[PDB]
Amino acid sequence: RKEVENHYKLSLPEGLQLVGPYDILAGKHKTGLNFNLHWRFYYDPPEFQTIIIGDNKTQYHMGYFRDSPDEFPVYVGINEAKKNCIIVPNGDNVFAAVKLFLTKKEQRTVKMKQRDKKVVTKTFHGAGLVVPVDKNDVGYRELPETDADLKRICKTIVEAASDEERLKAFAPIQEMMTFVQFANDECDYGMGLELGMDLFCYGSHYFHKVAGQLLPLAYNLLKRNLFAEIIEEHLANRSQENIDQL
Amino acid sequence: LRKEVENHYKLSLPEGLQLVGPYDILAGKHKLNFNLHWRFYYDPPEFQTIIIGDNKTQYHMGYFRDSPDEFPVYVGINEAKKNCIIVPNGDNVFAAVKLFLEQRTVKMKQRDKKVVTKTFHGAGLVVPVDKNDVGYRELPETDADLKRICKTIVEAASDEERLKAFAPIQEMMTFVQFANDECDYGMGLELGMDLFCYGSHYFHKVAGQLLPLAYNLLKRNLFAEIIEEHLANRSQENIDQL
Amino acid sequence: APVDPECTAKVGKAHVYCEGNDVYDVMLNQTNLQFNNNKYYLIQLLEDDAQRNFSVWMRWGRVGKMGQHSLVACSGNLNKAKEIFQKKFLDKTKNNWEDREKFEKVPGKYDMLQMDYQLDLRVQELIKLICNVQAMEEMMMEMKYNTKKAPLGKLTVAQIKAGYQSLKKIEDCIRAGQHGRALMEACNEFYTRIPHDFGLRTPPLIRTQKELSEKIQLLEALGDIEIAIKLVKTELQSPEHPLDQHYRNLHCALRPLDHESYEFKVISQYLQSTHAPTHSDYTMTLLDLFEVEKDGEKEAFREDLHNRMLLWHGSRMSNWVGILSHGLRIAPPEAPITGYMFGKGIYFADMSSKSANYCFASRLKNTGLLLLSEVALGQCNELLEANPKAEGLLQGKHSTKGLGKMAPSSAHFVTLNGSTVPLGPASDTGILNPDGYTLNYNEYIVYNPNQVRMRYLLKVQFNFLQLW
Amino acid sequence: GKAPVDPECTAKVGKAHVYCEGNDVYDVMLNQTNLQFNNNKYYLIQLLEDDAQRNFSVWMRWGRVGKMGQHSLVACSGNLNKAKEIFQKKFLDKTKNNWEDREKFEKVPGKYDMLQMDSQLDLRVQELIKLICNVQAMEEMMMEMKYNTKKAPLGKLTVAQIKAGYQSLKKIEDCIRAGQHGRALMEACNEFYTRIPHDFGLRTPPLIRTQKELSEKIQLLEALGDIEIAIKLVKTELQSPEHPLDQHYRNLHCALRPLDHESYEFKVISQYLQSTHAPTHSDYTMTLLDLFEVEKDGEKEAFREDLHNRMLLWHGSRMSNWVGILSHGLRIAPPEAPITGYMFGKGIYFADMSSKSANYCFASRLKNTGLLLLSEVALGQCNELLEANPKAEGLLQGKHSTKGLGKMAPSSAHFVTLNGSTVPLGPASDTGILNPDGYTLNYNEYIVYNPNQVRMRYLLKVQFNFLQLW
DNA sequence: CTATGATGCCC
DNA sequence: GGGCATCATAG
DNA sequence: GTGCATGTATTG
DNA sequence: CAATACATGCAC
Repeated sequence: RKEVENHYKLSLPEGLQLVGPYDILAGKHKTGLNFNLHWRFYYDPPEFQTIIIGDNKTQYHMGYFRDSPDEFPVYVGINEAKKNCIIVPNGDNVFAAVKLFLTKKEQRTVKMKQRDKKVVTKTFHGAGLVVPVDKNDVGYRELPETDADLKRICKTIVEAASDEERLKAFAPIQEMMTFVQFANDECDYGMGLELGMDLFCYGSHYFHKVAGQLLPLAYNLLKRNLFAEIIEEHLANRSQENIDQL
Repeated sequence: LRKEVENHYKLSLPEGLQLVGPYDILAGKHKLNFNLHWRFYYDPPEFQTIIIGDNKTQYHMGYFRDSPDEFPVYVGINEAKKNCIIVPNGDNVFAAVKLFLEQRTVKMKQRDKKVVTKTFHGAGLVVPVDKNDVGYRELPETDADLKRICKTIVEAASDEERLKAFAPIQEMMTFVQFANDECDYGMGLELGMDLFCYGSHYFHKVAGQLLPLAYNLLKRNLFAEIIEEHLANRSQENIDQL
Repeated sequence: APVDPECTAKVGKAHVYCEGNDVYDVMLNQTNLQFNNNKYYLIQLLEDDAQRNFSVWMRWGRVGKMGQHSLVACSGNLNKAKEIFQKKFLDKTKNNWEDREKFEKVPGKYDMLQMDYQLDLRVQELIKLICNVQAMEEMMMEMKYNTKKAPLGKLTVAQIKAGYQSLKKIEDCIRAGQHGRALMEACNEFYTRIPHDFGLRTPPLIRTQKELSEKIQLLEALGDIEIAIKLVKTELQSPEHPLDQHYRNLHCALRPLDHESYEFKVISQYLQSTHAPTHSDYTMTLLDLFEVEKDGEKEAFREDLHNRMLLWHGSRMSNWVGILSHGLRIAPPEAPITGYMFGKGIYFADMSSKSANYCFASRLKNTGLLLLSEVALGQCNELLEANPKAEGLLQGKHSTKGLGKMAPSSAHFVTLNGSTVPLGPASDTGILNPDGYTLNYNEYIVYNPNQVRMRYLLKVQFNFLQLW
Repeated sequence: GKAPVDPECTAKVGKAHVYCEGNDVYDVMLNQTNLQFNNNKYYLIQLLEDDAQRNFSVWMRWGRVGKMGQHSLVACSGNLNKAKEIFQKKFLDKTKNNWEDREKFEKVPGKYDMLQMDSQLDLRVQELIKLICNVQAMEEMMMEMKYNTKKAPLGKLTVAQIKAGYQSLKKIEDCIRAGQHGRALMEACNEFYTRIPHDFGLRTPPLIRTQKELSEKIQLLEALGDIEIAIKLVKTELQSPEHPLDQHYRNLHCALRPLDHESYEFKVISQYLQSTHAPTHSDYTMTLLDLFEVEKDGEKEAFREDLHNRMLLWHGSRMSNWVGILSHGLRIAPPEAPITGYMFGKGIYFADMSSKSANYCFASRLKNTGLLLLSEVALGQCNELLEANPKAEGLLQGKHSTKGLGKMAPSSAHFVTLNGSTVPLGPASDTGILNPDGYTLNYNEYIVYNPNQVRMRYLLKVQFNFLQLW
């Protein structure tokens, strides 16, 4: 086990194809190889570590989801990367995940119910953000914009017919970034976590640097540097073909 | 000795206050218009007052017959100084005096099952009709707007405005004539009863043109005589012994 | 094309927009007795006369009660106005506006409706009495704001026919004795087609024949209003006396008769002898008697039939001009047969005062008209009790008589031009009824119009008496 | 303020005027809300008489606050008495009050509430005033806080309404200080939302439950007050101005001097600029385009020069609001405004890292020009603060300023001097403050209470330079 | 929202 | 007796 | 299969 | 009623 988890730099708990760490378990890893990119799809956030690929038409996939690089997976998540950005839970163990797929062709446990009790906002992926919370709640503040209007902002930015129109539509995002840095000044990092995650989720390249200005920094602020590494190299390589042996 | 009482009255009787009316003959104090005997200003011929109380409100109780040929269907109470409303107050003189000190029987509830309209006094009309319900038709106007018509006619400042304001009543009389042509007499019964209830002298002749005739049509000539003499003598002094 | 007064800022400054057949004006009505809805919605496109600006006027409320309105002006964007108009129309109907002709109402939506938006002094006196257009409008306002039966305005003949169709369905329904759900939908259909105001109360179920019959009389008044306002249309071409063209529209010779003639005397005596005793709140005076000459009836009249009698007919002051233009009309086939107690046809009495009640004379208006017509009863059918199915009961017979208790007896009868005049006084005829009531007075109903020949019109002062 | 006609009466906005008579102007706006049973409604009424024709009318408009609604035009053909009666009747119908005493208004429960409404110069100084005193940009900012950020749904409000807002927020602060979630809290929020207009769409108006949400309300309400004073300041002037921004500068009345790059001051402040750009604000750098000398009258004697611990501290603020500040200086939290919303208590707030306070400038990629202020503040004995505490004012006991102790800050060994002030030159370094009870602030901050303990001295023209975008 | 009313409670 | 203010309902 | 409008509920 | 917005089956 130990060399596998040294290779992925993460702790792993004890017609489909098993991938990710299973590649090493299959010995398929024996061919410069950055396992921080190993099986990371176009829409896989650093919290989500993909372990199974399925239908390539919809890019349906299953993965370990760790909220922080020093913690265990909090669930197995699923997403159809060619279809949408929604991450749907897929059980608390590999047994639960495979039976969910098998029945589909516990998903949310009591500890996961505690995580949902810790879910402060769903942030376009529906899984929620977790921030450590003191008695004065510093660490998070809510965004001044709702989810639908944020989706509207991303919509009007991406459909602008020119770069000047795009940057002009970027102005509420710029002010939202200003308030995010305000929150950073008062240590309310979960706000920038929400904004940067949404910019990641939209998938247009126009948000890569600004989220890359915020979300690694925030993960730097969150002391989650492995995720910062993942997001930098991922923004450099968020691909539609994601096998590390290519 | 009831026979001479009822011969004086021409009606059949069933088997701090002063008793008046037919008990007066029982009292023999008659030693004279008995069709009008103790008939208050708002007492219809259907209502024969038999007990007087407080003269301040002109509270009084009386036997109430729907027709001169039957026994009374109930005993009513009315305050002639207060309103035109006749209030049911028992099934006999004893029940009524106990109430002032059963109000509705199963028979009265059957009369209420035959009650066709309230006619401003609230006691209800019962009219015989055939199998095709001929004998009754509704007025084209509701009671409250009639009350408004009566108020506007009585408050008119001149003869011309009264004659102009009388027009809905005139045409209501025309439709009453139509109903009489088609044997729906109860319409004219209701119209005459409501104008009697209003009490203004401006209708005393014209109701006297329709409502007795209707009773003539209803073969209730005795009540027609009573209302003729009453409209001729509806005074605030009405004791024939004075 | 009249402009709705409710748009006060533009009633003098704008006119309703139309395009050929399709006129951009509409009134919609909805009612649902289950959910106690009674609502209207009129929309009108108004374009200003001076400047090019189109507008939609919308007004909604209880039918009868003038209501909430909206004015959307567009400064000449006719396309915007048409889109908005049709959008609102579909919103309220789910029907396209442009094919307004091929309309089909759908449940849970509004229904459409259709709107209209040298002679002697005595005969001149008669025509001015009956052709008084001011008085006709007075009657119209009296049957729109005094008697709130057709509140919003007028209707067309075909809409009235649709009313008859719904009346037929209601008649069939009640003929099946079921007061259930289909009855509620049919009544809702009725009250949508025919504008009512019930105020707060739930619109009542039409439960007996009586409500049917009053609606029938209402509708007859409506049809009379339609034909009357169409006929009292004044004419140009230098007439110098518009009532003469109104007289042309009558096309019926009406001649004044002297009081001293035998026939005038016997008709006045006839008026007096047949004065019903239970109509004694008024008397009747023969002021004058008019000779009636209606074109085409002479060749049409059924002289062949026996049992010819002279019979009375009274009717309101206003419709005479139509009657003198058209004669009396028989019940329309569409209209339910069962509303007329002895079936359809033309109604005449042998009682002067009973028929005379139908003239609507007044205390202030003491003048009335009575028509006498010669009606050949032929083999008349004797009827004791109301039965609308009398038309099947003829089988070779030609007219029906409803048998009253009091009536003149044939011994006192006189003659006019070889016609039998059933002169009075009324007396008992010795007919009685062993099952139900007995009719007060006889009546005569004919089915063939050709069995009627109008002879004279009676100018009658209905003289009322003391009032208090 | 001035009374315009609401444009919604398009057929009469140009041919008619709102009627006035002295004190009593027949115009009124009512708001009502009831989150318990979901009422959220407005009602404006304006009596309009035509300029040309003698005819009076009442205009009424209704809907959800924020969402423009149905209106009514009731004309009277010049029968003003009936129309005024109608006005008063509708007013009592909605308020249970007589209209004429609108000044002495007392709202009644289960009814609507009222509300109350409203060329010789250097080119660089011209650019600065045009940056701060342009009436167009202030108009655009107000429009942004109504239809871009739906913060002021009905429109503006009065200074006294702002004060009532502060008062109601104080009551809310008292309420939330007792933490009970029953009826009175809901009615107090109703009181707030009636006095302070919001737009919530379909959902029930949420309970304002944390101090952070209160603080957002605080930023909003102060921003509104700032709008009022900003629009009041830019009022035009007659008597031959020829360039209205110069009368705007007269309204500022503050000596402002341009500085050359070759001065010692410019070099050391540029050094300070570069040294104190926080690295976690790496979406941009900061360039010194200009530095302007600040001389606000009267502060010199009023400045607490007697107090030691004198340092030069930043204060950043939006492109627009400086026009108030340059006329009036910085102000502490309003007395009416609750103290508990401000994480280190009320007073005036200053930073020692240029980029943190510089975040409050709201610069943009298209609009790359921003201002930073430096102020000399004699802190005296500082109270050292580990964690946010609005009760900072009580802990002084004779003291004059508080320092909130951040993890990162420049070190006193690296400090320089300017004009007898100790200049805490950067870069930021570890401060070794830790908290075994709660968290530790990222960066130090300084809080002062007496406004006279601050002397604004230079204004920094700062080109906020952002970078690549994808 | 208008708007209009049943109704009822009060000087 | 007259008038306006909860409830209600329809538009 | 995708705009797209419709039908239903709430508030005003 | 107007007018909104939101779950939903239907034509290019």
